[PDB]
Amino acid sequence: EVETFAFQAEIAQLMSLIINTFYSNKEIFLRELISNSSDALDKIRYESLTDPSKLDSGKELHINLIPNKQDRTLTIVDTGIGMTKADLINNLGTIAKSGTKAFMEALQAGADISMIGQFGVGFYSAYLVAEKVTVITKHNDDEQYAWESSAGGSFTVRTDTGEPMGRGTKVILHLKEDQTEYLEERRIKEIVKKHSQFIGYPITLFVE
Ligand SMILES: CC(C)c1cc(-c2noc(NC(=O)C3CC3)c2-c2ccc(CN3CCOCC3)cc2)c(O)cc1O
Repeated sequence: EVETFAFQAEIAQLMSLIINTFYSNKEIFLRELISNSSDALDKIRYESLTDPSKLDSGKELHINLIPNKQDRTLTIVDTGIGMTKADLINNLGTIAKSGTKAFMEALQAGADISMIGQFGVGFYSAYLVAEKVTVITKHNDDEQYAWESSAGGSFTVRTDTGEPMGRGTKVILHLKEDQTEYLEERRIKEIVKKHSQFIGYPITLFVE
């Protein structure tokens, strides 16, 4: 059973802007996703300070970057707190309506797309490079779910029957045909070094 939902209008508008605006500095998507993973990792770590059993679903806190040139996907995996079904539906655990409004207002005033993270909606920068994004997630005591959208105003949510994750979130970027540079080891390394040097969890770049 797959449920299909409409994005709030403001979010659909932001996604369209991201997809259709000319902007060459697309590499910022990766910093935003790694930042999100870091925040989710902070949260499970904090909760584990008073309830160690929350780590029964996995003690290692890290981020993996997995390029697949055959499938044309870049996958970012973390072992953070994970999202519930409600989190996914409610704009991936974010106050995206108010964030997206302010961001589009700032862009009107002369801000640039790279500042998206300041408005709490950095996730949507994924659409700079991806034609479709799948988010697979698992929170303690809830089921594993898959969220997916190719923009166009809607997203789906379903119970995921793929490889079980202990706990955390996997973001699978199905890259646009002209954005395969983000599957190359040296390019990814460059971006991580430039934008994510002070992330406090191990980031492992898989090779093929
Ligand atoms: C799909 C995006 C949004 C995403 C979410 C999570 C995640 N898993 O559990 C979570 N649940 C959370 O509560 C974690 C934040 C602690 C999150 C999460 C949700 C929203 C944000 C965006 N923030 C939200 C607030 O404003 C700044 C950006 C970051 C991570 C993640 O680990 C990686 C990601 O790329």
